[PDB]
Amino acid sequence: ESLNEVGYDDIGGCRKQLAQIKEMVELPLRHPALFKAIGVKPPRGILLYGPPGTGKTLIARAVANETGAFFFLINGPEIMSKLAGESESNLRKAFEEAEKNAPAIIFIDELDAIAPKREKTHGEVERRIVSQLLTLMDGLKQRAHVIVMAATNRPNSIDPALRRFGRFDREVDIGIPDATGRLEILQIHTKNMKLADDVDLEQVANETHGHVGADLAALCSEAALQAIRKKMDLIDLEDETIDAEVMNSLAVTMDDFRWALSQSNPSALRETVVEVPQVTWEDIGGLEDVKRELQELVQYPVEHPDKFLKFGMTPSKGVLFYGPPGCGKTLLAKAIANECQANFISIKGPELLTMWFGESEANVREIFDKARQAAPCVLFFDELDSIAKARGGNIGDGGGAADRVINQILTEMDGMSTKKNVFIIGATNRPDIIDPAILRPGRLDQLIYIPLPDEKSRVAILKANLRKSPVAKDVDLEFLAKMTNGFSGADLTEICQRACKLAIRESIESEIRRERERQDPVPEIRRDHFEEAMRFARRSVSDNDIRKYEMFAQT
Amino acid sequence: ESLNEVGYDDIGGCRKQLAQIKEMVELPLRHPALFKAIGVKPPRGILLYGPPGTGKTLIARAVANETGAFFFLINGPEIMSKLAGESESNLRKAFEEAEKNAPAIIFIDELDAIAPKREKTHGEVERRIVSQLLTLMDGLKQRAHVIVMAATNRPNSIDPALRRFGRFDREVDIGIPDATGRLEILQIHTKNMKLADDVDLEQVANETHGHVGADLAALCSEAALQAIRKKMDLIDLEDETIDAEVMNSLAVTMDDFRWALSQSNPSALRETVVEVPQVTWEDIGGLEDVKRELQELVQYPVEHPDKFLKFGMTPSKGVLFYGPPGCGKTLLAKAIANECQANFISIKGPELLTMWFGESEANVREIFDKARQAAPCVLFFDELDSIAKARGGNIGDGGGAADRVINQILTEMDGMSTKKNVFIIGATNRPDIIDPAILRPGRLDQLIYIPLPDEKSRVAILKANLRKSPVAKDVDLEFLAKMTNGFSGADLTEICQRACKLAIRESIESEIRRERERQDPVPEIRRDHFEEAMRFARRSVSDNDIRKYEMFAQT
Ligand SMILES: C[C@@H]1CN(C(=O)Cn2ncc(-c3cc(F)c(OCc4nnc(SC5CCCCC5)n4-c4cccnc4)cc3F)n2)C[C@H](C)O1
Ligand SMILES: C[C@@H]1CN(C(=O)Cn2ncc(-c3cc(F)c(OCc4nnc(SC5CCCCC5)n4-c4cccnc4)cc3F)n2)C[C@H](C)O1
Ligand SMILES: Nc1ncnc2c1ncn2[C@@H]1O[C@H](COP(=O)(O)OP(=O)(O)O)[C@@H](O)[C@H]1O
Ligand SMILES: Nc1ncnc2c1ncn2[C@@H]1O[C@H](COP(=O)(O)OP(=O)(O)O)[C@@H](O)[C@H]1O
Ligand SMILES: Nc1ncnc2c1ncn2[C@@H]1O[C@H](COP(=O)(O)OP(=O)(O)O)[C@@H](O)[C@H]1O
Ligand SMILES: Nc1ncnc2c1ncn2[C@@H]1O[C@H](COP(=O)(O)OP(=O)(O)O)[C@@H](O)[C@H]1O
Repeated sequence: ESLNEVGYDDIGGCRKQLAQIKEMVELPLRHPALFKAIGVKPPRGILLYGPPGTGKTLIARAVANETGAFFFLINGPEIMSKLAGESESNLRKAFEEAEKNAPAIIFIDELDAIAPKREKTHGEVERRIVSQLLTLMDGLKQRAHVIVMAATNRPNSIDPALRRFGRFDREVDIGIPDATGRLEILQIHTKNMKLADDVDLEQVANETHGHVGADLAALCSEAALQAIRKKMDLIDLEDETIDAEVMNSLAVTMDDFRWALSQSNPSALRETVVEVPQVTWEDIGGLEDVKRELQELVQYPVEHPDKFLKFGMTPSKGVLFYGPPGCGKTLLAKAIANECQANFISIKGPELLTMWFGESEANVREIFDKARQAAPCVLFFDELDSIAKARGGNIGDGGGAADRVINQILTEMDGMSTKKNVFIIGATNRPDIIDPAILRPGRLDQLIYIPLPDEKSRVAILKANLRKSPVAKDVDLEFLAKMTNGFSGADLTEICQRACKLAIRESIESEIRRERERQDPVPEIRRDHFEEAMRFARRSVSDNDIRKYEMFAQT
Repeated sequence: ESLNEVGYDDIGGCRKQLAQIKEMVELPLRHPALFKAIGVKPPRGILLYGPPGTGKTLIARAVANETGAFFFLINGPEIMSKLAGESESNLRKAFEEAEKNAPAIIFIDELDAIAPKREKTHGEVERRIVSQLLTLMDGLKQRAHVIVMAATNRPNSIDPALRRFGRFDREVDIGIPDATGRLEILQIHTKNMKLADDVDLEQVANETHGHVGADLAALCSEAALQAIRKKMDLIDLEDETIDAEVMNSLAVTMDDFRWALSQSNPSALRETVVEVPQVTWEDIGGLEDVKRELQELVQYPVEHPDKFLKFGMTPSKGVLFYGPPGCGKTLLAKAIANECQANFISIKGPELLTMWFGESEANVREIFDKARQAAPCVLFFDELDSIAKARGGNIGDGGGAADRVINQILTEMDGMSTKKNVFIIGATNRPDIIDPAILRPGRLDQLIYIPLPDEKSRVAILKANLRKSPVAKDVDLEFLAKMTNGFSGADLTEICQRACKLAIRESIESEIRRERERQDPVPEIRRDHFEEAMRFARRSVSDNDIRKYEMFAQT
């Protein structure tokens, strides 16, 4: 029991949301004698939600065991899997036992089974359970201490009748650990194990992009199992290989981790992921003027709210970055979030276009909701033009300047204009085609013209992109940028990448030669590799698009 | 019990509808001895409806406890959650007990559960309950006093068989508290609590736009809990921190309220909200001629109905404001409602276009119904052009001058021509593209040409928009407007906003400088800021659109 027990230390990598859950159900359970009636009624509707496997059960077990309670697990498909007439009996038994003990936490796991969407529970026998749960929750009002948590996979699957007020109304999120938190999950899941040095858990966490909770645990599991396999030749003692002699002389190495990290851990979950971006303004060369104009709207108004009130001005929410493709718009919108700690819930052009092509416009209403429950966040809708481009060309050419997605967005953004925590960044590459209504007061107002990087900006961005990689001495990333006068951002980066390719070849080539001669030559990128890469370099976004975007500078 | 009891004072912020409910079920319950047969049969079908959480249960408890009765709560999903054969037994038991006592109110909460739409209750066992309820209601006819209220989330979810006459036929609304009523809800929910001064509940209510009832209660709850948290360092006495010494020295501050107001109260409900607008004709500079022509049709005909009868003229319902984009059309239609107390149920262009793109034309029939139950109201359909614009350009270009939304509107408006309380204001920005049938007698008739603000109008509107904000002395908003001769409304406002931005920077900049020098400079907007803002100012709606709209002046 104690070997795999739970606590506030076992749960790791998700502290922002664990803080909310704790502070919700730790003060009214550790110090409930004040009863909260001196203040307000305590929470009674916690509805932890997240993708299958994120620590939802572990979080509840930690918040229960740590703050002494009477955790009574009511695993979802076990009250609905006990014939007819016994589901209600078991629910009432569990809740009456919970209230019998003064402190209590009732963790209804997989609430989608007990309480699905009401239009999907055709069977009436499965509907009596939902209604009984609703009435029992209503009866929990003013009952001693019956704080009840739920473990729905997604909050939209639960019956809305449960998600009202008095019932579940404290919907907290438990998102996918983006980075630097999944490393913590791996640390807690590996402290009992033996890491055989060279185990850069930081790199393992950085590589995993989508793995949630038990998936990272299974990654570590397969790493340990691969360590065992590599000794299988030494463990091949059919009788008694189980002896500790061939066991304790084992520990996971970097390659053992990698084998499962890349190949044998295909299981993963992909979706809109809230993430505190790692890129910083130091990583963005140039763009000083916009860097200043992007502080007047998201860092200064929040740092001095009183000044924006006495004078009187609704802060301009909804900057609409418009510039040549690949000019740091995404990098800028991630670095701003890095400055002011926030969640960069991005919605790229493919994700927006999938709803117009698939006619699934309702999903948009969830995106903003995901932003509503992840505040303070950013809503970098990238390539708003995509829907109109698919519809045709200039001025649509297949109808008007509207669509089935950016029209719903025009309503959700208006609704979110009340929320004073969520910025709505748009990054249309071609601005003369977006719906004009997304440029009106209240909605997206400010138009920051991310310019084509100027020569100084080219030098700065080339230096920034050549930071994590060796750059050598005579490379001279000063005149190298001067040869480029209209290159559009990424392309310059590509050049650098191309160099790091056109260079690495030589290295690895020499490497194989070092093998033939056996039967590192200037690792840093030399000017020869950069010249060879520039030999095939393209000025993406011809001057036509540059002057077209300048044509939108009139607005 | 008495601590959280209910009465006509506990319910607050919704008095217009509470008045109807009271007057319906207060005279036939407090003085029923006349039996109403001396007059007419009393109401027997109250069907309180509103978004989940608005005081629906509190309103019933107030109207029951205050006017002594026998409130017998029949919470929806508790008669349908008691096996088979006991639902009808419980309903009959409750109603027979209600009639046993002379006075009685039966508050069927969440009627959607007991009585859903008949096409969604596939299970027959859930259909016997609806039919039993219908028959029992029919038997309540001439029964002593069995006034029965319902708490459906939305009246369309209930079976129409219940909404007929003799059965539920007194469908009253309980809408989202718009403003100045939610402040009252907060006051009632905070009187027992301690507001630590500086708690501008007016501002808190003004900020919340969509919060309903229990959501504002939860806002206050989280404010109090945050006040407790801020003392957590002082409340950190694991043994006996519950002592009143560390409690009574607490009270909610402005920042504690704000933390939940902006960040930690994401829960909210958004929909078409009936609201008595706050903008007044004093806030609209210029537009005198239309201000007079907009009194001949909504204030004079209702102030002197007899004159419009003897002479003989159906008052022209359906003004169709047509002018350059952003020229006070919405402001005018809100100020008119502010003058004659009404409900400004607005339907913006995105909300109209969402039905054409989504092919959900039936929803229109609800909008007018929402207007029918919110009379006297206004129906400011903004940007009727939007649907045609999405369909193409001039004269449609993708077919005819019709559509799937403005065609249904052409029928609902004809049906509503009988209702002598609801004005139907249209605000198409481009008028040469709306369906011609919306310009015919009976339907929208009058065409008020909101003109491009003239120089005097520019001065007036600039002065009005610079009212809530400091304006200084030498700013001289007289020649400042003279430099603008074709600016279209909002743009001038934007200039002012731009100034209040281009000014505030300096202030906050000086502020941070005041910090560096430590290791307000002319707060009022100076002419320098206005000049800088005008340096980047655009004449929205070029003269082409002006002369195009003048081309529609021929009609
Ligand atoms: C009668 C009344 C009077 N009345 C007024 O007089 C006007 N008024 N009174 C108060 C404000 C106000 C509004 C804000 F929205 C705000 O922002 C705080 C904030 N917190 N976190 C972030 S995001 C942060 C940065 C990046 C994203 C992730 C983290 N922001 C932020 C900053 C800038 C823009 N958008 C959000 C602060 C404010 F003071 N306006 C109101 C009404 C018209 O009528
Ligand atoms: C044989 C018969 C003879 N016959 C007639 O001879 C003609 N006739 N007899 C009576 C009327 C009449 C009609 C009205 F519609 C009316 O309006 C009252 C009203 N109350 N509230 C508001 S809205 C108010 C303002 C803003 C919105 C929110 C609050 N209005 C209002 C005002 C102006 C326009 N629309 C509604 C008053 C009337 F007298 N016409 C009728 C028939 C053809 O055949
Ligand atoms: N955030 C986390 N921290 C530590 N362990 C986790 C986390 N998330 C998931 N796990 C691991 O995944 C397993 C199952 O957790 P989870 O799937 O969240 O609960 P449930 O299976 O009840 O949904 C546990 O054994 C736990 O060790
Ligand atoms: N300082 C910088 N300025 C501009 N671009 C940069 C900078 N640093 C890196 N980049 C590159 O610019 C690209 C930006 O692409 P992005 O603007 O997101 O494209 P899109 O706007 O089409 O989504 C990135 O792929 C990144 O590699
Ligand atoms: N108009 C209102 N005035 C005062 N309190 C309200 C109002 N609306 C909601 N509430 C609060 O919300 C809680 C639940 O009310 P409500 O949701 O309307 O009833 P029900 O939960 O039966 O639908 C109550 O405790 C009450 O204090
Ligand atoms: N007195 C006034 N006259 C004209 N416009 C004003 C006045 N006062 C404020 N405004 C501004 O004019 C705008 C009106 O926009 P609106 O006509 O609703 O646009 P649309 O017609 O496209 O819906 C508002 O945003 C408001 O800020």
